[PDB]
Amino acid sequence: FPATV
Amino acid sequence: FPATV
Amino acid sequence: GAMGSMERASLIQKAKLAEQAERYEDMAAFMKGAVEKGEELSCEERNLLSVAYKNVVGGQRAAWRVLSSIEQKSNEEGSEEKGPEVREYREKVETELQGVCDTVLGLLDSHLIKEAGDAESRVFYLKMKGDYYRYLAEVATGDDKKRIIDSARSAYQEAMDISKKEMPPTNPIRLGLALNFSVFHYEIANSPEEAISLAKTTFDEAMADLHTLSEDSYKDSTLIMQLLRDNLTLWT
Amino acid sequence: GAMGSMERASLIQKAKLAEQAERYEDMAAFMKGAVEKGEELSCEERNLLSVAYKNVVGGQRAAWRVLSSIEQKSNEEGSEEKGPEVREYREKVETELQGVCDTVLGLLDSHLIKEAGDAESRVFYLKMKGDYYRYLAEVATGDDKKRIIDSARSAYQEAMDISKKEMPPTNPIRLGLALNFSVFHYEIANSPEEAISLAKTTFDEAMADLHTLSEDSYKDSTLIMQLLRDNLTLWT
Ligand SMILES: [Ca+2]
Ligand SMILES: [Ca+2]
Ligand SMILES: [Ca+2]
Ligand SMILES: [Ca+2]
Ligand SMILES: [Ca+2]
Ligand SMILES: [Ca+2]
Ligand SMILES: [Cl-]
Ligand SMILES: [Cl-]
Repeated sequence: FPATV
Repeated sequence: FPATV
Repeated sequence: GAMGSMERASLIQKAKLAEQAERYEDMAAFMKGAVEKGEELSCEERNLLSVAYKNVVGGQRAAWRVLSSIEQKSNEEGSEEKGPEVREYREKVETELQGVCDTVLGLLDSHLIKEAGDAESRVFYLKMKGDYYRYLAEVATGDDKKRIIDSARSAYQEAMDISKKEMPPTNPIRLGLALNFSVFHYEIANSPEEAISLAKTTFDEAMADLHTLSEDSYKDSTLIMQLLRDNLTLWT
Repeated sequence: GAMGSMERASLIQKAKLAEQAERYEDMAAFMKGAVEKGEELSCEERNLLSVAYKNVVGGQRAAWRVLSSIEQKSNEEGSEEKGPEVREYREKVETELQGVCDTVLGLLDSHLIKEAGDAESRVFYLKMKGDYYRYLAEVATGDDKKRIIDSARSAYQEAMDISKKEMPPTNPIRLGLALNFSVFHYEIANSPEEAISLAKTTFDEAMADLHTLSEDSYKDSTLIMQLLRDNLTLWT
């Protein structure tokens, strides 16, 4: 999964 | 802490 | 509200303790209570709110994905019938997840967004609105899926418009908004080219402004820039 | 009971799904529902019950320790007064922990222990009784602390007596009982020499019986033997 903040 | 199961 | 009798300052203090103890459900309940006092949140308090709910919903999302994968395998050809239990339990987790998202969206709508006049706060809250609609979109399959996706898009877009007008290209909130909206494009909106273009443009415009920053600000901005680069590497 | 309308087999199936999803609170609730159906548990089902509650109470114990350490530091000389919040929140976590322990002890008393006639099941349940009294002892400070400690001791002792008569010295349940009772001696009963003697004797008697075992049984027994050795290394 891609990075989120 | 010591090991327990 | 359950926390109606506790002082605002005590709720904030206990949220910080809950964080230290990795008690994120408690942390979220304390921060919900703090929001419901009706006063605006500080910068630190916004972070606490975010951290609490991110951890709660993050655990739910991970569980949902595990269960969804099991359910998908059960519906493959030659898979033995095991009854309604997988679907039922996936549905249970899904409903709990949706409830958390609805709680967060409710706090934003009553009344965090409307009282937020400074760019940093308004962008922070609109980003969160986009994020929690995004989480709802991840599990949506019915006749409201398109509307949920559009609700996420609309919140992110309003946040983007404010951020570009009012914040420097290295601002951490602006960067994190772009990171997440880029992920929305890739994972939710079936727009990988838009995702890639946004991440690249964001990265490059931040790079060009780093020279203005102190050591401490530089650290913050470059951390998020590396997340943009990580996603770009994943996608290209 | 909340799970009264769900089939026993469905509760077991969902406990296994909850385990895969790392949803241990759900797992515990499913297994409580299964126990409350009134039938004896299988070997596999005993493991599920154990795993669920061990993970739930383990998280509570970790949180309690964090909060207790903060509280201890607040009561040091020259530490600034921060009000009742640390104590209150430690008390909240403590009460929740005690509630989980009381739930487990209640399942054992109604009616798992009394219906358990085979050595493996009876020892398993009495070990669990000792464990959950031990967790209550960890947080006890009042006029019942001695009685809680003695309740743990008594359960462990009955389990030990059965295990020595009825099970080989390599049996995993027997080994795990000895491991935990040894920890009780060291950490709860202020008897480190008894702790060390028990761990050593257990280890040595298991070593001498390994030659009787298949590869698979050998793996199980040697894993727990290594935990005994680890504790011995910590204590000597
Ligand atoms: Ca007040
Ligand atoms: Ca649903
Ligand atoms: Ca292209
Ligand atoms: Ca039935
Ligand atoms: Ca107490
Ligand atoms: Ca000695
Ligand atoms: Cl369910
Ligand atoms: Cl509290």
